Amino acid sequence: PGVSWDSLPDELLLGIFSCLCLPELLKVSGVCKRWYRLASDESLWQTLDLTGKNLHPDVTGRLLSQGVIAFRCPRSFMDQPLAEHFSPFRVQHMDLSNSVIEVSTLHGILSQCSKLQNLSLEGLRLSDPIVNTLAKNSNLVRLNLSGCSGFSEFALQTLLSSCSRLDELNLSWCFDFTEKHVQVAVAHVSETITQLNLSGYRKNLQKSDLSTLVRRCPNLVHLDLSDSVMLKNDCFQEFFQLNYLQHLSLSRCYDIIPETLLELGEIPTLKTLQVFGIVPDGTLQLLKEALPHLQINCSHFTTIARPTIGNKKNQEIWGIKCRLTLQKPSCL
Amino acid sequence: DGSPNAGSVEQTPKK
Amino acid sequence: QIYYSDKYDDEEFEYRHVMLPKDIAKLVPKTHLMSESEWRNLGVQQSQGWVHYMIHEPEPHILLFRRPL
Amino acid sequence: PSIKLQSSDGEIFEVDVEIAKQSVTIKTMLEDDEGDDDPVPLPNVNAAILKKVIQWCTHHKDDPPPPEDDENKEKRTDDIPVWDQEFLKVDQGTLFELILAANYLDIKGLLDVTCKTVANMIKGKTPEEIRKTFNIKNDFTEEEEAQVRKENQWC
Repeated sequence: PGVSWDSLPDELLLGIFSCLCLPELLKVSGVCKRWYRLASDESLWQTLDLTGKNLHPDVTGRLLSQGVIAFRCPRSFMDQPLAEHFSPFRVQHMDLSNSVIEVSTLHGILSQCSKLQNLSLEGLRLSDPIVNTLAKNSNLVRLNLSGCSGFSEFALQTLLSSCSRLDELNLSWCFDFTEKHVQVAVAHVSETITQLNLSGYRKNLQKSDLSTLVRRCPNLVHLDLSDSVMLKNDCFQEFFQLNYLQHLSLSRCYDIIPETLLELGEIPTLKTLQVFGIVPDGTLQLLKEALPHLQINCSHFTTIARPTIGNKKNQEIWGIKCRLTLQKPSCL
Repeated sequence: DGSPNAGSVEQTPKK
Repeated sequence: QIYYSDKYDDEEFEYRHVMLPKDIAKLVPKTHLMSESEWRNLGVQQSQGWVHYMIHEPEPHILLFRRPL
Repeated sequence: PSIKLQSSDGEIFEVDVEIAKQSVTIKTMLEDDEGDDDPVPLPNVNAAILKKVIQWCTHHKDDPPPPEDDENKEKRTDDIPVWDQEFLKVDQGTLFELILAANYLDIKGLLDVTCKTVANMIKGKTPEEIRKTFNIKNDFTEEEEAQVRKENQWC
């Protein structure tokens, strides 16, 4: 050809590269040095979706170092030691729920993220240093920690004392939690939060902890307290003190007399009251019919600080769809 | 009565 | 008509899988793994310590649980 | 009559001024007849005949993330459903001049359609000859490309 196609303005090469898909974008990196340097551009890499993929730690480290603002990666298997340190990343939204990552590479990766805004570490084992380094963010609007473990009360105190802009916190079902952990959690959670999910602690939850939680934090909208065996019929005064509560979803609180639940119907702001496993048959219909503004026992699962919620096979984490993604098999 | 299974219902039915 | 399978074992872990009826198998989430506060809402009645860890794509109506040993 | 400012690239070509209201450079120079020097006759007459269509291509939607995303690119494999000048089956060189002229005038429609056409044509090709067709002499040595091949061994 008589036309110098290499003599192309970068604004056009980037434009044509924008239409290329992820599995093909690595192929054009080898055409020439000019195309190699422009292949790893910060404009192309802005939404990474490596869901359910086996990645070496160096690969994901380099990809993040290329500049990523959203890194979806549920159920991955990066389980090898880290080798080379990397410049600080810019990951604003992250998702590592139900992964296999070991603590060493988890510390190697999370030690560089200092501009985070959302996080989700559901089911992942942690340690003392990894919770301490999460205090560097201080901008975490949402934090998911359901199923986590491995940290002591001091790390939790540091984490909830440094991050003062939390909006949601799904701190639920951490099995190695004593009364000290729950006490520190209710004491040091910032007053700016609007939703909490301190569920599944049983004897470790006491009426005093609920009292200080409702006194310190006058902003709650969702207060799922599931499997709280020690929440008796006298604890409804604390919920009455709440003025912005909308979805209080108790569960299996066996010390709650079902009839007294009609008292909870006095709260004008209440919308839905999920109550499971304590109200028996016959009385459930009477309670539903005698409370004709509350959608009693309607929603089963929790939408609390969860990245992907729904039933339409959504692929967006907190309202952010991933543009550049590894295509799932759909050919015939 | 009172608590035939409630409170200790957290176990497999074993039927 | 929920049927519970026999527990099997492995290194420091104990596994059990539960099959679901078609009435409540359509309510199972597909984009996340539930917690004990959520699958006890489905009607499952195991003991304490069972955490859902994987979802079988060919048979979504089978729930998998593992407990440390 | 109506304003009919003409282009200028060494010759005179009549274009309706208000009809050609989509061109950024033309619209800017309108407020200042003797512009658009760089574009070659063939690309600018092609731009003129395309710009004869104004209402048929509707307007621009307001949805930044999906519209520019590759997900809608899979929905944009039609390029423009209505004819793309025989689907832009023109030669590589004249397509290059057309895309350069569209970059000069900064028109969104051409910079979208031509770029998507180039992406489609360079999409499925193995790299061995994708530089032969575009005439680039690769600078990589036998070790330089080895590193690149090692890096992209996880797709």
